Amino acid sequence: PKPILYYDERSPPVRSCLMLIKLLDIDVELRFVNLFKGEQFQKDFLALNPQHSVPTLVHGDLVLTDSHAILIHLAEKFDEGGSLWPQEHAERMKVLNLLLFECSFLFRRDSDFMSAIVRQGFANVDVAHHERKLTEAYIIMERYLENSDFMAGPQLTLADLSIVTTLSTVNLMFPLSQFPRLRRWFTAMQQLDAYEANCSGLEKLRQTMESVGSFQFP
Amino acid sequence: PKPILYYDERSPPVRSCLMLIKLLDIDVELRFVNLFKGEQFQKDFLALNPQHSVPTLVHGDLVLTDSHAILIHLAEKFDEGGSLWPQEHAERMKVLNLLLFECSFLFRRDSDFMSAIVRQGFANVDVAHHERKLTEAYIIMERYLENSDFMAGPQLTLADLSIVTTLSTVNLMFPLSQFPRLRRWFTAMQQLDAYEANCSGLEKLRQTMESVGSFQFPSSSAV
Ligand SMILES: CC1(C)CC(=O)C(SC[C@H](NC(=O)CC[C@H](N)C(=O)O)C(=O)NCC(=O)O)C(=O)C1
Ligand SMILES: CC1(C)CC(=O)C(SC[C@H](NC(=O)CC[C@H](N)C(=O)O)C(=O)NCC(=O)O)C(=O)C1
Repeated sequence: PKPILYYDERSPPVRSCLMLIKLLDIDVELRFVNLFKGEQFQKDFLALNPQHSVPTLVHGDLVLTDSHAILIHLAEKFDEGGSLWPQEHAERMKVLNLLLFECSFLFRRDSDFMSAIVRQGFANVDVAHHERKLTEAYIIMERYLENSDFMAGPQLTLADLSIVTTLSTVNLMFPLSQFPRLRRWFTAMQQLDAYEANCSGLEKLRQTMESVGSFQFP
Repeated sequence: PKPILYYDERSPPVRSCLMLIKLLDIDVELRFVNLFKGEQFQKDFLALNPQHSVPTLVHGDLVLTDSHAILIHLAEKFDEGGSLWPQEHAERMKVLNLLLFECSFLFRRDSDFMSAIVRQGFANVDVAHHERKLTEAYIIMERYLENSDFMAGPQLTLADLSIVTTLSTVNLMFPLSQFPRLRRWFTAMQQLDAYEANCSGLEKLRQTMESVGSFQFPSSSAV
């Protein structure tokens, strides 16, 4: 049966999966779960994913509850022989390493920041604190890009898809003007056909944040 | 070339790799990085890992900066065809899925709690808040173990090694009395020879945390 993606396109890790679906032309059935209404706490979704998180993928009997597992799974089933998830071990480990960096460091810090706005109101967030945490992520990715057109090497991989959606979200608040490699990479990413799938949810997140946080992004 | 593991055994994700190294009898050179003295900010280590995090593995010219990639890399190179990182696609996806649960949810929440203690002192931490966050993680893992007999399936996998080190760290603070499957599973993990690689760093974490946080964990909590 075709895969099913439970999703809220405001979420960075959802948008990474939407970009891969568009890049690989995967026929998928989308099911919207409204996180700001708490629809992730509906009893049947919680039964499916007790982490109450999106993206969640149901593909046959397989239930994946993390965008990085979904990215890898979809590339393995639908892009065998592709370069997005390279077959050579050392290259695949480098892509895996950067996907985990996205989860563990970039997304963690952006999520901490944005959740603080949601839950405290923008005016009550220590923006300087989060600016330092997130500028440090920028600095790290700028080094990752030294002598490398893309995050994990010379070609576009799953790591770029994961990182670009969160990066574009950080960039709602903090500009890339100080990071030339990272700003050129982001411009290049924005020229992908598949980047179209990031646009709609990023703007929806911008609008939802500004409403719930009682503020406007620079 | 022999793998080099930059490590602080107090760190849960370090201990998961140490468990795999002992379980597979991998010869690895250990290089200590004292997180509580800020040695992860020495210029040479930042050059190697700009996230200034342990575990960091150097194996040949491959540099891995996340425990879950290290676990997968070491299983592929030293447990080829094994069942820790299974070859069947759906089974491997389930292990990967739970490795990411440990990264995204359990460790995130345990790290947030313990970092708050380090930065604020235990008496200034909203312990009730973190108790809610972490008990929710217990509930989730109990549900996983209601469906299977290990975290990602019927056999031991990398997911159990990743999850048990953080589980044991959470359980320094919060008891497992109300969680029978998780107690049964935890007791089974404690029977593995490889669990020795978790016991020592866990105790050092307990002692350092009590010093820095000016508190004591409830001795009755730990299983
Ligand atoms: C305010 C903001 C930006 C806060 C967020 O964190 C997100 S992302 C939505 C979130 N999804 C995950 O946390 C999955 C992370 C995994 N590592 C992965 O799939 O990669 C989510 O579902 N939250 C719902 C909840 O926790 O109840 C966001 O969209 C809004
Ligand atoms: C107080 C406590 C428990 C806080 C912690 O978070 C840790 S773990 C040490 C930490 N390592 C990582 O964050 C790696 C996470 C990756 N997803 C992975 O490898 O799996 C670390 O190195 N911190 C140093 C720093 O950030 O400066 C801990 O040990 C202490």
